[PDB]
Amino acid sequence: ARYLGPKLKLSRREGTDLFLKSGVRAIDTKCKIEQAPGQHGARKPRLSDYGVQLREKQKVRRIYGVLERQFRNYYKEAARLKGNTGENLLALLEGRLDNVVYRMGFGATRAEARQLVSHKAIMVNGRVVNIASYQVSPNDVVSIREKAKKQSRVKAALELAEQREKPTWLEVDAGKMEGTFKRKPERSDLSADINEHLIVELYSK
Amino acid sequence: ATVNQLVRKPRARKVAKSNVPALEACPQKRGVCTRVYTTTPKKPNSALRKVCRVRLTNGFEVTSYIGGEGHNLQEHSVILIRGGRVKDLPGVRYHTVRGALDCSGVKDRKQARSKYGVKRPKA
Amino acid sequence: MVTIRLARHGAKKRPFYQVVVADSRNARNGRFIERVGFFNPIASEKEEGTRLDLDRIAHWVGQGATISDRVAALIKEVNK
Amino acid sequence: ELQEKLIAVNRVSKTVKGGRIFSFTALTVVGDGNGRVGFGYGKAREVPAAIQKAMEKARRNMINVALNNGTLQHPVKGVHTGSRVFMQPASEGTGIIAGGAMRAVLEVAGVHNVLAKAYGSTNPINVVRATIDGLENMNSPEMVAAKRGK
Amino acid sequence: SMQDPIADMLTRIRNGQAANKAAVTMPSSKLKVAIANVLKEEGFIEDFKVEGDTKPELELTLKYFQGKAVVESIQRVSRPGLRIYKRKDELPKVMAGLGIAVVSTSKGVMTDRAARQAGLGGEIICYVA
Amino acid sequence: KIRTLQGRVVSDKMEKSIVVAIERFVKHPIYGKFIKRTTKLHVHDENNECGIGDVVEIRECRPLSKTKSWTLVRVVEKAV
RNA sequence: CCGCAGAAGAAGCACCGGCUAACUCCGUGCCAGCAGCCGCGGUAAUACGGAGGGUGCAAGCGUUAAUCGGAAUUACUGGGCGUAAAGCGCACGCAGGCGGUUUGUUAAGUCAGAUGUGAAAUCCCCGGGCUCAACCUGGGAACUGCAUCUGAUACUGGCAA
RNA sequence: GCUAGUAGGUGGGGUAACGGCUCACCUAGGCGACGAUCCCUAGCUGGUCUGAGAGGAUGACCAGCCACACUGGAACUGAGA
Repeated sequence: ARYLGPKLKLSRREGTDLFLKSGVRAIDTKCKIEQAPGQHGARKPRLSDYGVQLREKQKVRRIYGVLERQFRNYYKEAARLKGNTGENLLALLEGRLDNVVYRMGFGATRAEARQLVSHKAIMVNGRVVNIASYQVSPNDVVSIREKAKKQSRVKAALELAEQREKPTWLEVDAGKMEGTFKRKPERSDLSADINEHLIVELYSK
Repeated sequence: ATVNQLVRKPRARKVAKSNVPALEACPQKRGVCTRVYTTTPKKPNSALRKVCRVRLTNGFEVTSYIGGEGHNLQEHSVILIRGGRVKDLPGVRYHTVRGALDCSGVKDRKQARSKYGVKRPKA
Repeated sequence: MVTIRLARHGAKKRPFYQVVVADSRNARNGRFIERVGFFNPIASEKEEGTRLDLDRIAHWVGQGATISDRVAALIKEVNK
Repeated sequence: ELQEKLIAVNRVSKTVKGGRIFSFTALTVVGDGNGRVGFGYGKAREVPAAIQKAMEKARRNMINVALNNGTLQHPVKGVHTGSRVFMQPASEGTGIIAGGAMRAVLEVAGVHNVLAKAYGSTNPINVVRATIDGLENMNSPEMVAAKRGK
Repeated sequence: SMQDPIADMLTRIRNGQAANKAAVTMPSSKLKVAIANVLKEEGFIEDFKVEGDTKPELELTLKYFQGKAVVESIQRVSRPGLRIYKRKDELPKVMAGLGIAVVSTSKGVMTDRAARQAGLGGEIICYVA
Repeated sequence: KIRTLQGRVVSDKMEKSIVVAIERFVKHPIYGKFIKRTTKLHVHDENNECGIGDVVEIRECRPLSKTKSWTLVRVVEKAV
């Protein structure tokens, strides 16, 4: 499913925000965040092992918007390559169009970044798409269209873009609403909350 | 055994057999009913469980536990075998699924809609 | 009996044809004798979608076996 | 730097006339990025000090590596009960292989990428006692010296 | 006396190795001679001498590092009633990466490492780490 | 070149025919142990004179009688 | 591919006692019923029923049947037999399996190489083509194998001494 | 425990071709526990599924092979039924 529900309520028991309605707000601003989303359908305790072990598996899973199947499949291409299995996986996960656009400042929210690509206002190269996954690669060209240098939603997401460092492996152009995905990601510096060893144990039978 | 012994007689192989009494050939088979009975399970403190001989076409007149909240069945009626069992009854091979045919959605289990053939409620 | 022929291996509403020497007592998708070619009717730019050999379209046509109209018209346009 | 965690934690029943006699004992994890030995109990009357005293006593003694560059060079075997536990090499470009009790001791022993599996019954109490039987079976460079120098 | 010669050899070798014996003896044959070189070169025996009498016998002198020469791997592989063979690249890739494994080749008796790129397959009688 | 196959007579009585049993090393598949899996074939002697243990050369050809396809090509040696 | 209004027309299904992530309040009271297994309920049920809430999956979700896996629990890889399941009550011996030690010979087993062949499809290695993906596809390797042709003689077997 | 064109040999005949395929005569052999004979069940294969592998299971679509067309039997023309 694409969700469509109460973003920030998740934050509470996520114990992290991970970009839920970022633009003016984050934790404990006009919202009740860092609680438990139950009265006593769920409330804080010591935590189980297996809790953690499931939660973190979903941590990595949710900040791309990938379904059940997909992320496993990426694992079946990684453990088919003779290179690093850990690296490869997070490499394939960032090939999704929706993730790339957010990191070119297009969308102030992860959900919003993916809700751009939906309405016809995106394109890649001279090709028009409306597909939230694509093959994104070195020296591609991320392109805004005509009647998307016209929408007042897009502009209103450049605000936050001035407030996020933006990656160094892509050119980013907001002045003509382009930017190229000129070279491969670095994850020498995004594995900072990601322990690959954990998840790949679990996936294994 | 010795490799020379195995060359002459390779290892015996296990066989396959299941909870349903023949491995059937359906997951759901329509069987007719002989009569519904009600035994008490093992121990004199276990609650009475609604059982029934079936009148299968296979010539298996065996005994099926009947779930849900009571029933509205008649004793010649044509029911879908789950092929579960419940473990407090002795000697069980079958358990009855509900939804379709004579057996249909039990009352106030619109929460377990997948079970029993209860539609989603529309309130 | 064996003949030069084309032979779909495309999926639905994809016309990827392969020129085979194949039987008329089995089929164009059945028992092959051999491939001999690839052909695009749509003239795709993929890696080697057009092959048609020189050597077997000059040896099994020696002892006879006829080709197809696109092929006939292709002998000239690869200037073979 | 010191590494320690816990494994089991439980209680024991004994009887003395009509006793139920619950006394909180446990198994714990010891290592140091090299591996250490020790795994003791510590009787207690509360769940926190059952693991507390258990770790005191499980800090006793150390045992050395046989890895080079994060992994063992050699497949080696030992035994203790039906816990039979084997390993073999695992090349670089992999994560940390194996679940069960041999997940946690197969990190703390300085290793992060080596193959493992356990044949037979896994009896957690003594898979531990079969895993350290591999730090006596080693093809570390001193053995290369023990054919070339010796 | 012996039906599988070599099995009797190794048995009395490990049995004696552990008791740190000075030497043990058992009836020699051709092969028993040819093996004792690898044990001698890698350093597990001082030397070995065949005193031809009523019969050849191998009184091989047992070497010790410092009260040990313990070896962690052994088998009876190609032996009576189960003689078997392997080709030149199907030789065992044993521990240490430098480990040994007596193989008779098709010209002599060598070992896995040499034997490999020597083009030479053969029966492995055993395997060592 | 040609192929001639080493059999041993082990039943000669009938005129102009010798029964041979051919023992080749058959290996077990799963347990990898060689064994003698003897197999009679019916060889035609030009004149019967054999018996028991006579190594011979046979070879594959046309039949001459029913269950034939074999001839005597040479008697390596005799043992009757 | 262009235009046209208008969030409009587009969420469900199971589960939350332990294995196993995910509970409260009521009603019921070893009854009703629940239940893959271990097992639940005797009127203050995290296990039954409803409600509230919580959890996992999502245009599907859950249940069953069925096959392999886990199960190295039929074991060549990879199993036991004093007492846990298993050693005939004990000898003899035919077939079968097995053969001390040295030399000569042979090359069948065996080792090496060569050559065919090992269908297409399928796997993999490398690489493309469809708006992506699904799907489509090129070339290489694999095709573990088998027969054939020629050599090798350490071991295994035959023969001779 | 099995086998009378049964096992084999001559000479006849027949097939597109090799063959007891069939016959006349002649010999009395042949086969078998390395499992004959008989009994149960099944189309077979590339492959397929699962599985670390070995293995087990399996044979759907797709390709190849084989077999069958109301039942049984039979022949005709033809390179081909």
